[PDB]
Amino acid sequence: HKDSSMTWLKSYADMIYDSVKNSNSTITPEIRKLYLRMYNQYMRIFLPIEQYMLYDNTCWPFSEKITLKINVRLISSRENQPVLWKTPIDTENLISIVQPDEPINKLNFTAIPSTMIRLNDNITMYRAVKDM
Amino acid sequence: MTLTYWDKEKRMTLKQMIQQVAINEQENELTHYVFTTPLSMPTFGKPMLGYVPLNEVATSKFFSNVNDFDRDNQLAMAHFPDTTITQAYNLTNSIKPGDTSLPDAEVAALKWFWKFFTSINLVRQPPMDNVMYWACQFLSSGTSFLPLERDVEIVFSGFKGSHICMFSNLRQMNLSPILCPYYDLITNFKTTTEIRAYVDAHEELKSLLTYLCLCTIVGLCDTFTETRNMDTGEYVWKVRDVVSRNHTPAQNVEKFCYTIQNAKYMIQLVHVLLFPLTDNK
Repeated sequence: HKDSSMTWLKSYADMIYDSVKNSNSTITPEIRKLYLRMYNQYMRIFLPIEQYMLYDNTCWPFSEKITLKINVRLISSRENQPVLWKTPIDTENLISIVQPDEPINKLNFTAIPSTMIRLNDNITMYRAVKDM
Repeated sequence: MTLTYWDKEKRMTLKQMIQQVAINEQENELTHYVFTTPLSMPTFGKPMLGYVPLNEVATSKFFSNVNDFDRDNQLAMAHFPDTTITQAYNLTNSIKPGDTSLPDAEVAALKWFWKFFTSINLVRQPPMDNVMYWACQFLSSGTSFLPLERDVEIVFSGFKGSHICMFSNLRQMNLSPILCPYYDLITNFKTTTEIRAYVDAHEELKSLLTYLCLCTIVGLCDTFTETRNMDTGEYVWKVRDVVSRNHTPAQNVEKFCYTIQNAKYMIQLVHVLLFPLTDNK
């Protein structure tokens, strides 16, 4: 399903300096030290706690049992078939509609064409021939 | 007694060692390196016989970045265990005017050391980030050799600033009948514990090699700046983040325009004189 995957990688690699250099971040906060190390060393290879058990001795004498992964679990789409969402009713928290200074919000928005995903008006009226 | 550190004004190397500041910073570089047997790599079948000096023109020619005249095997008279040394520390194979040689242990130690220094560009010395790590390790934690867990900056204040003259009154400084008993201790198979006791006690060589590792890092770093407090003759000069932003020697011709093979000399130096402090092979 090759894709914006690499572009997404590069974007998220960029969207951390706005977090690891400035304050007010999800750095929580030690990821700073770990990420600064990883960015400043170039020599060590950082292996999660599993792989280190296998990388024994005969390579780069520069490594470390890294841990404390960043928590971002992203889903993967199936084949070209589309995706459906089942917007919920149960929750514990809320999200804001238009900025906390104003009433009614209006998202004047574009539209899709008809040469894209079409519109069928054919109403399926029959199963097997008996129903006729 | 070691040398009056000159500035146009005398010194005793002790004021000039308590003159500085070594202050740490953020970004713990949890990157504890490991030592290494210092790769003596001695060999060649073409020596220079005669009276080769071994103290002052020796140390100057080798570590003062003076003429890079190929500075080769001339020390190769450090193999051949039957050579001798005359008290002025002239290494020879024929003591001419009835002059006397030193006792044995002294000879063994001195030959050991210069033997380690013989033939650089055939030595396979380790990359320099690690040697910077060990140097700052020593001069920060002391002779205990705990890993850094941080990073360090060095700053000097008030010198009639002449770091070139620092390197100079190095050029004029003797060391052999200062570090002889130390390598003597390492020759007859003592152990880390007692030699650490020794270096703690005597403290004449402690100050010396503190200064020496300091000078080599300030000569091989590149995060270096200087300034003169223009109200008096007093330079403050700093070197910032010594171990993270340095991977090769320097060429900024504003601080100390340092060549190459003498730089690998210097790293061999700090390697081979910090060797006996640390743990096993």
